[PDB]
Amino acid sequence: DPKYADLPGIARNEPDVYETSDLPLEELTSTSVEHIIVNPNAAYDKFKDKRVGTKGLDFSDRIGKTKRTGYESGE
Amino acid sequence: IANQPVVIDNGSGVIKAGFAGDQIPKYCFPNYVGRPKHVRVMAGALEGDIFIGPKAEEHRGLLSIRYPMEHGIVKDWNDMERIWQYVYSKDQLQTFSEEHPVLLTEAPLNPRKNRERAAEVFFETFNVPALFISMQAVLSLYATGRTTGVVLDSGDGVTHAVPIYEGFAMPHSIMRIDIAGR
Repeated sequence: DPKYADLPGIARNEPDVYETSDLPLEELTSTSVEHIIVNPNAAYDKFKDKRVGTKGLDFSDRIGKTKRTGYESGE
Repeated sequence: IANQPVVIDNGSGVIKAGFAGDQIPKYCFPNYVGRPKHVRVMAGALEGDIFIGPKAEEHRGLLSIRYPMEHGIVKDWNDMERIWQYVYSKDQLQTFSEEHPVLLTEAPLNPRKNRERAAEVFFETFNVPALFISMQAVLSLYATGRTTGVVLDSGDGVTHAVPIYEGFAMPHSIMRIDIAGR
């Protein structure tokens, strides 16, 4: 504010801001696929009581037995 | 005390079953054992590691099918134990082996070890009260209602002929070759 009187070249009637007028998905609806609504509650209730037995399993490239099938037991 | 006996008809490829006094074998399933080939990964897959019955046919591409009875001779006794338990399981008969007599069927001219081990299975694992191993020609004569005849059968693995005249079988004219359906 007092920079007008103490300084010579600080003019008035200056529009400080020169501006312009501040002027103001469809792929899932296909007939090919069957869109499924994912529900974590229903799927969680489905796989709620299904155990997995990991007693002595392997997945690596170890060849000692004939075959190798991990996740043997359940409930 | 005695109950309605179970007719556990064997077979090299198809094992029939059903209680006595019936007219249709209500529980027929192939005589093979299916165990998974691939690796179980997901949680909530098929469980059991041994699949016998219609479930095995339902998942043929997932199981390594192997027959335990080759040419009428049982080659895998453990698999036959599983199969006979499946016969008494809660999917085919839903009964107990301790409450029913067993009518087992065998092909003629079989090795004695099959009869002896079948006896030990049905009398040490299954606590069956009474077992009677019979032939297969005489039974077809009973089914047709005749008394005479040359029963020429051809199972999955054994073709044989047993000529029987007026209810009398001739144990020396029995031919048997191990060349059949399988």
